[PDB]
Amino acid sequence: GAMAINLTSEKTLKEASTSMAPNVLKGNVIKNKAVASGKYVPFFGSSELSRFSAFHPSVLSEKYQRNYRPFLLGEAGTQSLTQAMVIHSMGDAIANKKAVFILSPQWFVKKGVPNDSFGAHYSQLQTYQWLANLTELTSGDQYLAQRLTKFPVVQKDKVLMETLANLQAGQLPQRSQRDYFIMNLRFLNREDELFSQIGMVSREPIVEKDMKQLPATYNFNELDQLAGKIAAKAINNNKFEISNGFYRQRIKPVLPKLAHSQKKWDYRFSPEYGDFQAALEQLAEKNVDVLFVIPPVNKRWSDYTGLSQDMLQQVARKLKYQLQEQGFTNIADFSTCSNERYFMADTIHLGWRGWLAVDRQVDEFMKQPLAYQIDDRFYQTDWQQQNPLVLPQF
Ligand SMILES: [Cl-]
Ligand SMILES: [Cl-]
Ligand SMILES: [Cl-]
Ligand code: NA
Repeated sequence: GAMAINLTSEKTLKEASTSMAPNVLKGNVIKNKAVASGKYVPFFGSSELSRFSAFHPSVLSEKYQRNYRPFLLGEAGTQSLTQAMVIHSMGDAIANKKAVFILSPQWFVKKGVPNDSFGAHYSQLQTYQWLANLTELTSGDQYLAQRLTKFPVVQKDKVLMETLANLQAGQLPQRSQRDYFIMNLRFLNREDELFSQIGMVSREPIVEKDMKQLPATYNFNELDQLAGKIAAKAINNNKFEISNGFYRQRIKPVLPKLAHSQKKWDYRFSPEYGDFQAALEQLAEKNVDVLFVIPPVNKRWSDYTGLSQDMLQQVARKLKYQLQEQGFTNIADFSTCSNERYFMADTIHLGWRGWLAVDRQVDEFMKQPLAYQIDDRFYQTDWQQQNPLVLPQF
């Protein structure tokens, strides 16, 4: 590629920070440089990150010229296992820095992350890099190996499967296995440099458009009221306070079938609790200070689908126990805000007033001036299947 294509330029990092480009998520050059600079705070999440408005953290941070910008990492289908490898691949770039982790209760389904969701975001670069540089084996490495062998995208990689088998047996990758990954990494790193920007569509034009809606100076109460007025315009074609486009495209054509459709849904038991532990161990190993966010589900929608808000509180209690028990004490739990109007953009994605509330917690967290106690037993099936009614309220 032409030398003028500078993947680490200031403009490139700025443009990529709001793109949610999966090729950047699967790569190393761009995302690692952004986080290593200290100016970009990685936002680990999924599809909710794209719900932009005047009150999205990417817009508020640009409008008021803060000393940091979010770097959105995730999309639909990127859960904890994918993110654990994203975090690990940053290496020392994220060490001793700050991050934001947006949990989705919907991640914690009975069977965990679907095969196609993990496969669609599987990074051979990051996975091969992890195995090539492995010099000391940890329980987290063995848990990652065990989980990866369960997905078809990995099972078709025989050398990888053979290497993951040794990890589970307590052995480092064999010399011939490490050499193999190193051979391929020469191609994978070159392809990262050449192709990681294909399909990148920055949301900077949306940022600059929404900035024109915000006052010149920041005031939460003013913004909170303004978010209600703007939201009220964009949810007027239905009674569930759902965005017009989202509603007419996904809800309206099948509205009768969705009634009571979620009465039996349950997020209390899931392999995702183990995959989430994998991300927590990676963050703790690099001394990353993290703010965790738990969103609600719109009360007006859950009343129609039958999704249990009591069950969602059981899920929050389980997650906050796993966090607090191990030293993760920065938690913005908005799961009790289900009845807050204009909080969500649609059914499950944070919206106008939700992002404003998250933005305040993020901003306060970034101004805050680590005693982690990782417990490997959170990887075990008995925790994945643990009923949270016995847990305390941390
Ligand atoms: Cl501010
Ligand atoms: Cl819309
Ligand atoms: Cl309920
Ligand atoms: Na989500």
